[PDB]
Order: sequence, then structure tokens, then C-alpha cells
Amino acid sequence: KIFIARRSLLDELLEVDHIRTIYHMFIALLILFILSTLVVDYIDEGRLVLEFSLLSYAFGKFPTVVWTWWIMFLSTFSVPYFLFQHWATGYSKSSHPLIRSLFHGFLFMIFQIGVLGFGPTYVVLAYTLPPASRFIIIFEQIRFVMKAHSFVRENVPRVLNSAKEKPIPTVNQYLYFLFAPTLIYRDSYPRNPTVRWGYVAMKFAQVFGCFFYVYYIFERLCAPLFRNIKQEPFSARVLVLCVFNSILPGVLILFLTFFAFLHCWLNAFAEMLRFGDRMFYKDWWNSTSYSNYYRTWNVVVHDWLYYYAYKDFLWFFSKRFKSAAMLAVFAVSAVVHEYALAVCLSFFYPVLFVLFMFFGMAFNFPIWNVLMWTSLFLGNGVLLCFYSQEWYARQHC
Amino acid sequence: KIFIARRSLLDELLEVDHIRTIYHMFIALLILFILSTLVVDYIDEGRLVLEFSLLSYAFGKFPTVVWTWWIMFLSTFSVPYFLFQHWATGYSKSSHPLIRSLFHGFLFMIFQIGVLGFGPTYVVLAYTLPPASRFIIIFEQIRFVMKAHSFVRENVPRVLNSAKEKPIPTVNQYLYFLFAPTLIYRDSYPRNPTVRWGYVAMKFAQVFGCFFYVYYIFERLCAPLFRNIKQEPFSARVLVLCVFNSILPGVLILFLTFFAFLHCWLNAFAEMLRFGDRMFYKDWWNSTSYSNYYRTWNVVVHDWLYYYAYKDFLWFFSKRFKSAAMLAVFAVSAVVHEYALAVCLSFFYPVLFVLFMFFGMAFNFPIWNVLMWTSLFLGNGVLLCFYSQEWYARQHC
Ligand SMILES: CC(C)CCC[C@@H](C)[C@H]1CC[C@H]2[C@@H]3CC=C4C[C@@H](O)CC[C@]4(C)[C@H]3CC[C@]12C
Ligand SMILES: CC(C)CCC[C@@H](C)[C@H]1CC[C@H]2[C@@H]3CC=C4C[C@@H](O)CC[C@]4(C)[C@H]3CC[C@]12C
Repeated sequence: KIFIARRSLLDELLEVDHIRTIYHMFIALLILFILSTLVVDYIDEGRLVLEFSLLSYAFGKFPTVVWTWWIMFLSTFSVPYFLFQHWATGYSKSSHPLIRSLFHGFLFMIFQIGVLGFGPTYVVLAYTLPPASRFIIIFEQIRFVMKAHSFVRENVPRVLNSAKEKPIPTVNQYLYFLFAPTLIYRDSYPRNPTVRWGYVAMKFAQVFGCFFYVYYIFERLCAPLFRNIKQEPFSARVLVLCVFNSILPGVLILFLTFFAFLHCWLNAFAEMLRFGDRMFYKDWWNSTSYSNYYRTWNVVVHDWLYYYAYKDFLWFFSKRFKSAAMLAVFAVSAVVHEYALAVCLSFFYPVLFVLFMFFGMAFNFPIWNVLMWTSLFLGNGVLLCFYSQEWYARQHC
Repeated sequence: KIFIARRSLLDELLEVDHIRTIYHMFIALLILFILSTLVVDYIDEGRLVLEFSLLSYAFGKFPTVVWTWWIMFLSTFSVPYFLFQHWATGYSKSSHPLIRSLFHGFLFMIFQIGVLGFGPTYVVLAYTLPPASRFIIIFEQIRFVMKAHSFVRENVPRVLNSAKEKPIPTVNQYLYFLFAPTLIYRDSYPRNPTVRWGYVAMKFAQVFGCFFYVYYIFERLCAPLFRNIKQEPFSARVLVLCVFNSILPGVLILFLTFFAFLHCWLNAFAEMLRFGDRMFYKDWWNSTSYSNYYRTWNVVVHDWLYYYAYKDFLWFFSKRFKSAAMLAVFAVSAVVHEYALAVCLSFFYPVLFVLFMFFGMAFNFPIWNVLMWTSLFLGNGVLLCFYSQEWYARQHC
């Protein structure tokens, strides 16, 4: 993939004053959120505003988290790099490389499935991190395993081709790359001129605001709907009204966390690292088809999945139909998302998996844009509703 | 005022696909509304979907309404026109016109305050129209009295100047004008080429959809929040949570009824009447100042108010400061809106009046755009909350 230096689409679309007043509408809704919250706290407690309880809960064992992420960063920075450095020369010199290459590949596969497959899982399941603090490092586990597989899969064909012709990376560029936003070792060879401290300052400020806005969304919209509403009727009417009323919190979480994470989080970590030289999403809100919607949401994970998984999984399978391969990579993406949600939530019941399959096989056989939006609203509503329902159901009993 | 033939701003802004997908997002939310409504009705009644109860309630005495509007149309079409026709020639010929002009002006003032000031009020308060059916014809009363005053105030200076120089309208152009969307007798002298039947068809279809969308908004968002939630705590927490949770129904009603009424209602009655040769709103969502917001929302009523009331009420008062005149015309607009809401709701407690004065005198002494949006959200929330609270409180006891 070619990395052309165009910015994020929202960063150039947000200067139009209608979208600018959409943004101001959101932050004025945030002002009303904090005002209602402070007023309710001041009328309930009488005084002592600004408690920040649930962020002290969900970010509890933060020293453990930073130590785990530090040893994880050191592991993913040293062990794959040193393993590949040790493998390259021996592959060049040894008499039989067909066995040694398989042996070091087995070493790397027992690392990325042993170290990055148990360590971030064992720390979580043993030291029992709170859900957000376990989610952050299982997301770091996913990011690290994907990035290490990308590193090795871009370096092994390079060494093999240069040895059939008869190119090891440097420590500095890998050290920088595992901090870069992208997920392909092609890397940030196109870079930016200067770190604009005010620009990254306002981007991190927007990250701050969007995170606290998610906090208040869970405080005012997902606390009344989902905290111990258990005068159990087991009614399908109550369930359909939950999946209806939890569309606004669901779709606000969707909009604002897409914005927050992609746009401002990794644009801050783009212009702080001088690699804002790629787009991270096209307009997914404008998709004539659902297959057209797949290619243009979270295009980093899509780039990784499509390129590596799809290309290798069809070139090695040699299937007659590529639609089967597309469904296979969508199934592996569904199981990856389900595993992430299962380890950060500690839950079965993958409504994401069966809902994904249903909305995929139901669209297979501008009115379709309206159907995409109603499917997206109903699916986001049912996803947030059922996952929050399970989470507050085990927290109930 | 000059009427230049530019279209509505939203009709040319809605072709951008981000705003187009905002529109499709709204109509997909409408699809989800009708789906949830039909599913709830089918799980509650077992069968027999598509009842349309509250539209049979609020549009109850529709034959009475159409007869009242027919006699109102005939009155406003004949009596002011014939009165002015009888006055013009006698003003031209009589020896003393200073007494006869005052006499016929008294006739017109006892018509527009006697006929259009009691008839639409007496029919409502005697035959007891349902709230929507009384609202439609008190809005027609306001529209007719404003339009008749505009007609007479554009014709009396014309006749006076032509008689000091020593121009009666035609029946056809007045007959057409009291159907036109605008509220100034300057009229639709600039007109449109052709009635596009498909265009007015889709505009009336959008009127249909927006009205039923308002219906469902009251069915799913203003029915749970406001129908007999009377386990009275009299709590300020419950009141602040009502004024918070009733922002989404309030602001959706605001957006969609602005859209519906102005844009599609009077654009259908523009292109059906071949006078779509004026704008009816600029971007009010983009207002650096609140005084800047006053000039650009519902610019028809603003044109009437500002031009006639402001100009005449300052030229006859000869005040030293025009800010006092602006506050006076804002006070008369506030009392007009309060009277409209009081006759269509049958209620005192003008939270609109005191809230208008508070938000006016609190802004008098892009962050201000955020303050405008938070003020607009909180004010729309408190307005809908308190008016619906009173309406369902007298319906309670
Ligand atoms: C059939 C029914 C449901 C369709 C209703 C469409 C209405 C609600 C949509 C269509 C066009 C939309 C407007 C288009 C432009 C803007 C400017 C933007 O800066 C703020 C939102 C705002 C003001 C939109 C508000 C909602 C809107 C009026
Ligand atoms: C500090 C926090 C509260 C600011 C949050 C801003 C977020 C929620 C705003 C700012 C920019 C906005 C996006 C800008 C562009 C579009 C395209 C439009 O067709 C649909 C809405 C959508 C997708 C907006 C969704 C909401 C959005 C992402």
C-alpha cells in the first residue's frame, strides 16, 4: 500500500461552518451534561462537586497496567527484532535453510501466540484488571500481535527475495514504528515537516474532552437505562423499548468514539510523531452498499485484515471463488472482535458475531443507504443493549 | 424589501452527501420509529396495526375547522378589500379627508380586531376545537391579521401619495396573494416558470412524512416522558432530569418542524403557486451573536415585525435610542407568541415570555456559538418540558 500524505477527512471537513456548528452543538451538549451532572451532585450531596467516581473504578490498577504495557513494549520491541536478526544471517549461511527457517518461524509463532497470546491474557485473568484497564492492554495485545506479524511478514519475503538474489531493519525505525498509528510495516517513510505543539495540544485536549464526554454519556444515558432496571417482567416490549431507547447512547458512543479514537487520538500521535501522512477513514456514513461500507471504516484494521489475511489466505488456499475468501476473512474479523469483547468484558453471548452474520447474509440477497442506516442504528442499539445488559446482569447477580 | 428569486438554503444545501446522509439518517430513524410502533401495537393488541389514534383526537372537529377557515378566507378576502375600495374614491373626492380617513381606519381597526380578533377566538372558545385544530386556525388568524395589516399599510401610503400628487389593487392579485407564503403585500411579482408536479408532489410527501414523524416523536419520546408521570416527588432532581431528557424530543421537534413547516410546507405552496422567488431563512444554526440570530430565523415573521412594527413604532415615537425600540418590538413579538400558545393550549404560565427576557438580558452584558447552542438546548428543553407539563397537568386533574 502507498502512503500518500493527505490528512484526515474530518480535519478538512470540519472547517465548513455547518459541520463546525455540529461540533459546537456537541460540545454545548457536553456543557449541558457537565452542568446537569454538577447540579445533580450539588443537590444530592449538598456540596463537594467534581468526584470522578467511575473513572477511579474503571482505571483502578493503573500501575499494574503501565508495568504490563512496559514489559509488553520491551518484549515486542526486543524478542521479535532479535529473533529476526538471529534468523537472517543463519538463513543466508546454513547449508539447509528449509528446516532452520521453519524452526525460527516456529519460534516466532510460539512467541506471538505464547508471549503476546498469554501474557496480556494471563495478567488480565490473574491480577484482575478493571474492565477499561484490561481493555486498554488487550487492545495493546491485539495491536502488538498485528504489528509484529506485519513486521515479520514484510521482512521475511524481503530476506527470501534478497537471498534468492543472493535488508535487515534498523533499531531506530522499528522503535519509532511500533509507536506510529499505522499497522503496516511499510511505515512512515513519508513524514511531516514539524511537530506543531499547539496543534497536538488541541488534539490531546479533544481526546480529553471526548473521553470525558464518553464518561458523561455513560453517566446520564447508560446509567439510567442499564443500572439495575431489574423489576423483571422479561417482556419483549421492555426489550424492544430498551433496544430503541439505547440507540441514542449507542449512536452517540459510535460517532464520538470513532471521532475521538481515530481522528484525534491517532492524529495527536501522528503529528506528535510527524507521521500524519495517511488517511484513517473515508466517509463511512456515505456508503451505497454494505460491502462498500466494509472497505471504508477503520481503514487501518481493514488494511491489515484485507491485505495480509485475505491475500495470503486466498493465495495459499487457491479457492475457485474469492467470495468464500471474503466471507472467511470477515469471519476471522468477527471472531477477533468477539474475542476482544470477551476478554475485556469477561463474557460469552457474542451478539456481535451472529448479528454481523445476519446483517451480512441479509444484505447479500439511496433507499439502500436508508436501509444501511436503519440496520446500523438497530444493530448498534442491540449490540450496546445486550452487552451492557450482560455486564450489568452479572454485576446484578 | 426586494424579493430576489433565490431558492431555500436547505434545498441547495441538501445535495451535499453528508447532509444527504443526515436526511437519510432521519428518515431511517423514522423507519425505526414506525417499526417499533407497529411491533409494540402488534404485541399489545395481537393484531390490527395502523390505528392512528392521536391524529383522530387532535384533528377532531375538522368540518368545523374547514367551515371556520372558509368564512375567514371569505371575510379577509372581501371585507378589507371592499372597505379599501370604498375608502379610496371618497378620500379622493371628499372636501375634508382628515375625518373620513380616520373613520374608515376605525372601520378597518374594528374589523381586524373585531372580526379577526374575536371570530377565530370565539369559534375556538365556543365550539371547543381540539388543540391542534384550534392551533391551525389561530395560526390562520395571526397570518390573516398580519397579512391584512400588511395589505392596508402598503395601500394607504400609496393612495395618500398618489392623492397628494392628485393605484387600487386588483381582485385577482389579492386573491392570489393571500395564498402566497410571504407576509408582505409587496407580493410575488417575481414568479417561477412552471409548476413542477413531481417537485410539489415530493414536497407535499415530505410534509406528510414530517407531520407523521412529529406524530411518532410525540408517540415514543413525549408520551413516556410526559403522560401521567405523577408519582409526585415535586423534586428539583426530577425537574432537572425532565428538562435534560426532554432536550432530544424538543430539539428534534425544533429541527424537524422548522424544516417541515418552512422549507417543505411553504415551498410546496411556493412552487404550487409559482412564487418560490424568496428565501425564508438563512443559517440560524450559524450565529456568532444572539442579536445576529434574531434576524435569521423565520425571516417572514421577522420581516413583518421588523419592517412594519419597528419602523412605524420608532418613526411615530421618535425615541432617542433605537435599542429601546428593538426591545419593544421583541416584547410585542414575545406577547404575540405567548398569546398564540395561550389560545392554542388554553394556558397561562408564559415560560416563553420570561425565558425570552432572561436569555435576552443575559446575553446583553466561537465560544459564544457554544453558549448560543447550550442556551437554545436548555431553553427549548425547558419550554417543551413546562408547556407539556402544564398541558398534561390539567389533563391529569
Ligand atoms: C421525513 C423527515 C423525517 C425528514 C426530516 C429531515 C430533517 C429533520 C433534516 C433534513 C435536513 C436537516 C438539516 C440540514 C442542515 C443542517 C445544518 C447543520 O449544521 C445542522 C443540522 C441541520 C440544521 C439539519 C437539521 C435536520 C434536518 C432539517
Ligand atoms: C468534545 C466532543 C464532545 C466533540 C465531539 C465531536 C463529534 C461527536 C462530532 C464532530 C465532527 C462530527 C462529524 C462530522 C461529519 C459528519 C458527516 C455527517 O454527514 C454525519 C455526521 C458526522 C459523521 C459528524 C458526527 C459527529 C462528529 C464526529
